[PDB]
Amino acid sequence: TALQQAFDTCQNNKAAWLQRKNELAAAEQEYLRLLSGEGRNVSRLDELRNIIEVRKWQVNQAAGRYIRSHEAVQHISIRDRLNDFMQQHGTALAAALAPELMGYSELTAIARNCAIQRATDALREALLSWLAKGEKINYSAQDSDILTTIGFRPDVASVDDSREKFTPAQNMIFSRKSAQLASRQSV
Amino acid sequence: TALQQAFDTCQNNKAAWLQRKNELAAAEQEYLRLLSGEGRNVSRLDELRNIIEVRKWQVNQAAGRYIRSHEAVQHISIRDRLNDFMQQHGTALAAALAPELMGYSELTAIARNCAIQRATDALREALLSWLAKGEKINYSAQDSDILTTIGFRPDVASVDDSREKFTPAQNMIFSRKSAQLASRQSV
Repeated sequence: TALQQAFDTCQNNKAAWLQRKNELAAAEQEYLRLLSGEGRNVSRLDELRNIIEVRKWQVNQAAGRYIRSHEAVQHISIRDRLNDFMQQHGTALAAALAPELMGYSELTAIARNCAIQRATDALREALLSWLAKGEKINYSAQDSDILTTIGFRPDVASVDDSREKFTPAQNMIFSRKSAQLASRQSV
Repeated sequence: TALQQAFDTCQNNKAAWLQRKNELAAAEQEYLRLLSGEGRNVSRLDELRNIIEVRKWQVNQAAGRYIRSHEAVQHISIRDRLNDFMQQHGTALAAALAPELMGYSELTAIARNCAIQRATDALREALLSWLAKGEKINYSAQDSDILTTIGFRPDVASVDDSREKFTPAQNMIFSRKSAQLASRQSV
């Protein structure tokens, strides 16, 4: 059920990110409408600037969380598909890559990890040969639906909103401002 | 036919290493027998010591060449078995690994490498799992006899005799010594 929980967590993260962008855009458009108005309302303009910038920070945080969740679910799907395919064809890969992986026993696990490296370079060569052959690759039909829903990569809007970085001090003052925003809107 | 060529190269290299080591053993035995005798043979002792040194250098070079040939033939066997198994199960590999390798041909070199590293380390955890549960490993059916002949690892007499790390100047002066010794034994 790990795949299902990863998938629906990614789904609700996507929904939350869309909602964050929705009221960010709404706040921006009504703020520029207020700017176009004849009313001075200097305090109104300042606190709208505060609202829109904290909403931008919240949108960035939501986009980062969604990107992390998408990466996590993609990694989990890769792990499960590689694992059950590996169980399906363990003997084939074993026979193919044995001359360095034979006789694992224990060997202090220090000669064996460098042997694993000396086998994974060969696996990298295998993938290079496959990819130079250049056939068409499709998703695994066992769990292709969830991967198609989440897509190959996060949307361009997410990465565009996650370009800039924030210092820890900025992060915690932003969290405090978000908490005060929630407190004031609750009342 | 490259695998057979590598196998016969390894065979003749190890035969040359064996003949070098037995010649060195005979030379050292003759030197110690002469030393045990009462004959002065000061110049004879010096030239026998020179023969011992050049035979030791030749044994080291032969052991290094045999180790290199064994590594080369093992790598060739890895490549051949890998190619056969991968032509067998390319579709299965693609289905298992797809969620992280789509559209590589249009990706730039940076994206190329970043995708290759993720493929390699995903295969890394896959191999760690296989090696963790760890069943009994055997040779590939097609090339079992060659692996039996060459062995999983080179003999300890090869590895312990290649730990001198002679400098290049030592290498070429010893080559000159071997050349002049061959010239004078021919006469």
